[PDB]
Amino acid sequence: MVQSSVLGFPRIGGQRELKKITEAYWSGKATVEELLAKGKELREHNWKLQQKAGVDIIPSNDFSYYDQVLDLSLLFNAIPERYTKFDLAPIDVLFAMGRGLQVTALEMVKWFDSNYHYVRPTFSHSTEFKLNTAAGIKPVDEFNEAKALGVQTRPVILGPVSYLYLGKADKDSLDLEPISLLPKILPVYKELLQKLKEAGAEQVQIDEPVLVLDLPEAVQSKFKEAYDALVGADVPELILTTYFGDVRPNLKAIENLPVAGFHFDFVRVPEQLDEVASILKDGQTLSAGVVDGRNIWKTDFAKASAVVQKAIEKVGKDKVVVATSSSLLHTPVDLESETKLDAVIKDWFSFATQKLDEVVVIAKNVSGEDVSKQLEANAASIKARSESSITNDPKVQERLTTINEALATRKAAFPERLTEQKAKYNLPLFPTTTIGSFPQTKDIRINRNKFAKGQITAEEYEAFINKEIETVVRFQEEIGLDVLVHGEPERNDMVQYFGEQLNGFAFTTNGWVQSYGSRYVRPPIIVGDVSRPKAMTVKESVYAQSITSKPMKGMLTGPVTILRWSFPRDDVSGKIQALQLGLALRDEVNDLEGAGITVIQVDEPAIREGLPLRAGKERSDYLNWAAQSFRVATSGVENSTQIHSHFCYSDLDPNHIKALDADVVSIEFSNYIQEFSEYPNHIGLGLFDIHSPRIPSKQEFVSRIEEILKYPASKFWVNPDCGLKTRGWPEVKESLTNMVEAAKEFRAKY
Ligand SMILES: CN1c2c(nc(N)[nH]c2=O)NC[C@@H]1CNc1ccc(C(=O)N[C@@H](CCC(=O)O)C(=O)O)cc1
Ligand code: MET
Ligand SMILES: [Zn+2]
Repeated sequence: MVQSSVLGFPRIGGQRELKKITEAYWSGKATVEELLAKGKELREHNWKLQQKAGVDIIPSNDFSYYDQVLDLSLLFNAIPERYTKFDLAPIDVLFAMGRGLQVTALEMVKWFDSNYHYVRPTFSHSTEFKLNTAAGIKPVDEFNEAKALGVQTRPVILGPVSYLYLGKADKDSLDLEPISLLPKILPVYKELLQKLKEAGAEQVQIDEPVLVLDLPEAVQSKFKEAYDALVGADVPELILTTYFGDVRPNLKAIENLPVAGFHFDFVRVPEQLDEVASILKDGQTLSAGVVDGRNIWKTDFAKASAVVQKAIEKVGKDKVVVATSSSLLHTPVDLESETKLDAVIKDWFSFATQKLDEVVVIAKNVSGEDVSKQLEANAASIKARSESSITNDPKVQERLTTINEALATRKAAFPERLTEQKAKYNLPLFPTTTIGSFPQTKDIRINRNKFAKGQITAEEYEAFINKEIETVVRFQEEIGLDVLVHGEPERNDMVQYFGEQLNGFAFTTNGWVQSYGSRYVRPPIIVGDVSRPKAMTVKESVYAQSITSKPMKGMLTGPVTILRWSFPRDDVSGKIQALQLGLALRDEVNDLEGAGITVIQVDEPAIREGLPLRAGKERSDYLNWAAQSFRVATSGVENSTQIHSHFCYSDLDPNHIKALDADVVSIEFSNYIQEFSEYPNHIGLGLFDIHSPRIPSKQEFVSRIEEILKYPASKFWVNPDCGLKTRGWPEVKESLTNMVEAAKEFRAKY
């Protein structure tokens, strides 16, 4: 009979219990031991959930108070000195490294192309790798905890190659190649596996996801070295686990490994099956990832089963395992918590708890068990979705056909646009602006709330918001910034604010996923053809513009970001989703401009995140369609309308930037500048860091603009890295005057 397997379970709790206890711990409200007690409770409950569902292979060590990579960093001693001389207990060294100390946290990084973030493994020349008993041995201890409940588990750890390859050298050891520490770390993994074996762990899931990445040959040889060194009689069997993409270009690196088996992701790349199956040795098992670990759609049991059967056919039923494609970390906990969803819609979904039942049902179906009831219920749910008008919008379909060159091209090229814009706005050289969001007051939320419970009227809350915009615009004026923003006080998440106002979307009350730390998101879901029925942002920008003579930036989140930070449709391409969004946002841009908001900025903070993980056709089509969707949203406007675009990734492919043809591009950027020397359009290389205090001076700033001018001055805007939502009013006062005053100097040197 075919076994079922789960690669990881989200640990936040059905009621966000993990957030509340960890936050209460950090803020003094809860003891360390009450923190450990909620932990056990969460693990117990999640193990029990999986046992009761009937999952055969059940993970342990997937739990974490913060980040699983960090947990491994704590466990192997990759713990820089600075964190060590504050007498912090190791759990508190944990929290120091992740979320800093009144010392900066270690770097947060995007975990592949998910919207989960991990803590960078950081390594020095001095780093000595060892297990530490007295800190407890997390994977061993949690494996023992589950065994005592009568639940045998499979520890999950990130393998050595991936762990090293994703870490970076610390400041003090700049010249180090992390890959090179491989001899130094294998012994420690060995010893950990020895101790997991002693405890009674028979199998271990060893994550090597960097196999789905373009790897240098020199890095590929390291799998044979690493795994030759780990496998043995004194250790558990190893299931080398990959997810999120296609391992075929690295197939040679793993075709003669002494591991007991492999896992691959056949949701994201079903087509790799045949090749990866072909290299299985006698005895090695194949874990077939066929229940999506990253999206929330009810699995098609017939198609998933046919994927598993294709593997059975190549390899034999006793050597295949039905699996989630990745850890379920990236999905919400429990659909049954959703109180507001239409039952028709809810019938399309499965969250992490429902996905447990899916891998069990799928395993049974391919085992030969009659599960024809479930298959029929499932087939009925799938058939209903693919017919619903909630997904069939004939107007949007027709509008898609109208997409062409003209529709993604401005009426004139930038040099001609600049003339009409200099006349219309007559901005001074070194124009000063900001990215959109400012610090926010307590009256805000209470006012939002009162209007939500019906306490104040729409024509009470609308005035509370305009006063807050008025406060924000008045401040900028006296400060003397040239192009202004409204502060975004009417706004929640920069995506949900748009999703709620767009057809084709649904929202959850409890669909929470961990983004980083104790900090969670509740992404919108795209269920169908998207359109914009009416004005989303116009009223607030029209009000801010009516109160001042200065040009007011309207403010949009771009189509790629709305797509990437939502759960997408899996029955249509990302691309098609992005272009529907481009067209809906086009209507918004047009209404904005129509209302006299003729400066408009578009934020695409998720452009890099959606980048296909391998270079190739998929990567360059993405850049073409990512750019194309942006241009479809912004190209209907007059030559005197000024289009801005903001980015948070500093290493953003210059050519993608040029491909947008924004009048102005603002980019986080505290050489490369030269790529734009002969590109006409204007650019504000973000001159300073939005994520900390320390208000820089005239010459802090000043040195910058000369150092950047070492790029022509006719094209330079002065602005920070991002919005200031994450800061306070005092530190914002000076920064911005110091910023402006700095600009005024150059400006008044011509
Ligand atoms: C700008 N970022 C961002 C994103 N993804 C989304 N969807 N939204 C974002 O703002 N990815 C990159 C980064 C992630 N950072 C964050 C930062 C804060 C919160 C946050 O404010 N979380 C709150 C609840 C949010 C709410 O109530 O709407 C929390 O306390 O968990 C989420 C993600
Ligand atoms: C995260 S991108 C910038 C978004 C928005 N304009 C802000 O200033 O907050
Ligand atoms: Zn930004």
